[PDB]
Amino acid sequence: MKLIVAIVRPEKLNEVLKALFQAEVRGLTLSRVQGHGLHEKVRLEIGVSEPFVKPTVEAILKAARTGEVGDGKIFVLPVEKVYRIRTGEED
Amino acid sequence: MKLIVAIVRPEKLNEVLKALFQAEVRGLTLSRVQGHGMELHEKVRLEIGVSEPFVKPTVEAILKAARTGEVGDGKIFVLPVEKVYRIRTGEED
Amino acid sequence: MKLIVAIVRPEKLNEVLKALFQAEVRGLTLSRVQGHGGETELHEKVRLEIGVSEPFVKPTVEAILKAARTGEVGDGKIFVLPVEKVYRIRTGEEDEA
Ligand SMILES: Nc1ncnc2c1ncn2[C@@H]1O[C@H](COP(=O)(O)OP(=O)(O)OP(=O)(O)O)[C@@H](O)[C@H]1O
Ligand SMILES: Nc1ncnc2c1ncn2[C@@H]1O[C@H](COP(=O)(O)OP(=O)(O)OP(=O)(O)O)[C@@H](O)[C@H]1O
Ligand SMILES: Nc1ncnc2c1ncn2[C@@H]1O[C@H](COP(=O)(O)OP(=O)(O)OP(=O)(O)O)[C@@H](O)[C@H]1O
Repeated sequence: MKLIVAIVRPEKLNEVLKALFQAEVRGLTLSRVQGHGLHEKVRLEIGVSEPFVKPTVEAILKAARTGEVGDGKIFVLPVEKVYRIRTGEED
Repeated sequence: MKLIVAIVRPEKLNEVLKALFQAEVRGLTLSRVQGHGMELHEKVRLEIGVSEPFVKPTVEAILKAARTGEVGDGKIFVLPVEKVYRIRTGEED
Repeated sequence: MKLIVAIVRPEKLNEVLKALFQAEVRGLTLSRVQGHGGETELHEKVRLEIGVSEPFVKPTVEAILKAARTGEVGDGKIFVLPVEKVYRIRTGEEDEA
């Protein structure tokens, strides 16, 4: 499991979400943030299984790019364990 | 130390905070977020730094308190932490 | 590659940002959060998220430790998180170093 943290432009969020959904990546959490490369941005936090890391990264790279300074970055973090609250079971 | 990141239903936050307190967990950071499991739903994100020996009990406290049994309950991620510093004193870990 | 997460007092943000800028650390993301410490009811804090290369970990941590301190309970903490890889969206460049 990996946790992907991506920072994108607010005006590209809808496009990014659509790309993610099409890539079959539906579990995600987002929030409004401010950043410096202060400007308003959107932060996506996505926990994915190993096979979904690239698909997720690519969905965002392609959908969030505008070619102008401020497009954002994508961090891939290691995750030791993940638990599903509904069942109280690990992974 | 490890960093616990839990996404729970807003209506379960109080129960979770109470269980964490009973489990001797005091240090925590939280914020409001939106999530998908097209339509985004309001959730609350808790971020808790906890030392190895007590990660399990802390996770268990959250799991028990945040569950409803219905889809939408959320998840708990346990991330490794390379180093932790206390800003008040500057001390490592 | 590391992701530094620092939680500081809102009244110390400007100082912190200045120290980071001076240390040549410009890339960062921040948001407002509510927190409780191991010692005293939540209080508002500013959470900074800073992705840095290995050589910039010490300088970044040092800059925050200097600027955000007051010596009183509530000062906050700094978490240095391991990062497997980082991608720049505009250039498509990836870092792992
Ligand atoms: N190092 C970082 N750590 C945390 N967040 C960052 C970092 N760099 C950028 N961000 C986030 O991404 C947003 C856009 O930065 P971007 O990566 O687009 O900056 P640039 O200056 O356009 O690119 P670069 O910094 O790679 O030259 C920033 O406003 C911030 O929200
Ligand atoms: N993989 C994920 N990455 C990041 N956040 C997630 C992920 N999965 C779920 N979440 C967060 O938890 C919230 C609730 O998820 P939900 O409980 O709907 O997960 P499911 O896997 O879709 O259903 P369930 O896990 O309950 O069987 C989501 O709205 C989101 O905020
Ligand atoms: N273990 C933790 N996990 C997540 N967030 C924390 C943790 N400890 C502290 N915080 C964040 O830092 C803020 C200030 O903490 P404080 O500085 O009060 O820590 P303390 O350990 O409780 O006090 P001190 O570190 O100053 O002796 C808290 O309100 C919270 O936002």
